[PDB]
Amino acid sequence: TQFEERHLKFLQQLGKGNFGSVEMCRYDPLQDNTGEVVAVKKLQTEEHLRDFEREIEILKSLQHDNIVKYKGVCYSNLKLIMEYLPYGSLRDYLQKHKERIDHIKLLQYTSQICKGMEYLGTKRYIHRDLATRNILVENENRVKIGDFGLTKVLPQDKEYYKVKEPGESPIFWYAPESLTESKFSVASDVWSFGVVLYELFTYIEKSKSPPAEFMRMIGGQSIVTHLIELLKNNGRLPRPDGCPDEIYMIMTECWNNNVNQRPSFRDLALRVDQIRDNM
Amino acid sequence: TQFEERHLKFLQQLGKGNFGSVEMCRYDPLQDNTGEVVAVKKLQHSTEEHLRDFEREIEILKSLQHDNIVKYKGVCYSAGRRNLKLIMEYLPYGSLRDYLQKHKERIDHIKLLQYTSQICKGMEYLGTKRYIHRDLATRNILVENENRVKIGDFGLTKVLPQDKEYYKVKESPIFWYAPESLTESKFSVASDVWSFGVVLYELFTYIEKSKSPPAEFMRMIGQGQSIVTHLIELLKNNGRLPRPDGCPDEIYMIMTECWNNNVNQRPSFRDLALRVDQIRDNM
Ligand SMILES: Cc1cc(Nc2ncc(C)c(N3CC(O)(C4CC4)C3)n2)sn1
Ligand SMILES: Cc1cc(Nc2ncc(C)c(N3CC(O)(C4CC4)C3)n2)sn1
Repeated sequence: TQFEERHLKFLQQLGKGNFGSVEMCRYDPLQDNTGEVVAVKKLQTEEHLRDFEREIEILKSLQHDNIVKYKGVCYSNLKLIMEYLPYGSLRDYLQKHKERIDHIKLLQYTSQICKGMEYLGTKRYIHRDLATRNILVENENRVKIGDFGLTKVLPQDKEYYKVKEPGESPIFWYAPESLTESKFSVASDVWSFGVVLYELFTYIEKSKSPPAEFMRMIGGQSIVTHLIELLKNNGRLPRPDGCPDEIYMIMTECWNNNVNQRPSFRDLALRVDQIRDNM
Repeated sequence: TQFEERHLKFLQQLGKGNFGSVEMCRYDPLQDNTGEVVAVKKLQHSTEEHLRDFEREIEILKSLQHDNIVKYKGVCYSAGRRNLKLIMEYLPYGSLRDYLQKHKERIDHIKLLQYTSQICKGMEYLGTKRYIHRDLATRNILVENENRVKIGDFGLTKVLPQDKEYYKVKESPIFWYAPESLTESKFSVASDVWSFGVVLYELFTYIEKSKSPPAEFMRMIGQGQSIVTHLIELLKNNGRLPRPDGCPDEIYMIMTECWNNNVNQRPSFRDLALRVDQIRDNM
């Protein structure tokens, strides 16, 4: 399905980053306000352009209930057209609607994230950026992974990917081996999933955020250096208040220093599903 | 048991109020560091009027015999029967407020509901004596062990008149008070139930200071009038504390029913016990 620029009508900025923006647009070839609302990602380097071309093809290759839908591309620079999900990021949804979201609902979302991550796994894709800000809410009962800007394809013969990036990284979501050796794997995605579970069960309360807690535990060396040393000494995020024992246990296993001792996404889905039924 | 002052050995201050102090002492008649540790309540700078209230507080506690009520052990007079002290069992884990702040990472919703159940049973028992607590707050509940809490102070507790279901009191914990307590100083079993709703709120927020009843009410209040005036008006307009993060639906519903403006629409402590117990089993 082709998208002409001339019919792409700017409605609102959804987000602006470094090197990228996302906009709500109406695709309106009949110019009567009837056309479909879509999300449009675009660049705001040759290196960022390369990453974006690869990001488009990664998303185009994904078809899953819990992955934001690829719709197409729009050229003049390149724009990536996606389905618009009206409730926005899980991060913002949960801050807004937390008084109406119980533990059962959190475990529903958790399950769906695990299924999307399991599917990424089958393509040998490493997300690298698993955070509630990168998950989207389609409705009360469905979330989707909604950004693939850092996603890498494993080499054919290796279980990890080493990255040379000099930009800001979401370090308070990163596995120790990601921080020390820039090694990214399914196991570093599982570490990051543990931090997502933490975000959900703290209800995105600012005073309990991963950066708040890590900086409190840290107190002339970079924050990265202090964080590696703290994780090496088995410093961890604390149990969220009222977090069920089996959910805290899942988080602590995700945060094993040893990549090879972290759970599989298939196992996580099963264990989350069982906690949810048990409740 | 009579307790002689000469054998009561001060170990540590447990707490200090406007008119009172509580101390950990060893009762050591054998003066070999072997005697039993007890909690001792005394008046700070006694009036005759505070002394009268304290004598009534003593008789209230002496009349209570219940697994979830701190044990009365006896009284201690200074020389010449000048100064009354109330001797209680010492509960080593202290206030629920402090225990939960300390040990929250090891206390799940099941445990909170066990404590909640036990508070309801103590309150049901108070009810049968026609006693109104007036001060139901996690700072006034004590932790004997991981599986047992007790109501642990009766310093504001009143006996109902013979012919009425409320007592009218001629600083107060206003952020735990029922609207009719704030406007008319009317205290009843229903105003105790309102306060219990706030205890449930305290427990399910895990005593987090940014979510405390005073923090939330003051945020809702934002003013050329007393805080009490702003609070009455807020509660009249159905302002309420918000649902604690991850509070089960049926526990938030219990909280909201305890905070009905109409005294006659608030649940009974017998019903609250049943409902809390059932949520706990269902979990
Ligand atoms: C209120 C609201 C609605 C939004 N919808 C929407 N729909 C699709 C996408 C791809 C999208 N994005 C990508 C985004 O940068 C972050 C998830 C990664 C926001 N947002 S956003 N806010
Ligand atoms: C660490 C610790 C242990 C405590 N134990 C204890 N044992 C009995 C009583 C009566 C008591 N009190 C009365 C108190 O003023 C408030 C609850 C009403 C503390 N404390 S206290 N702290």
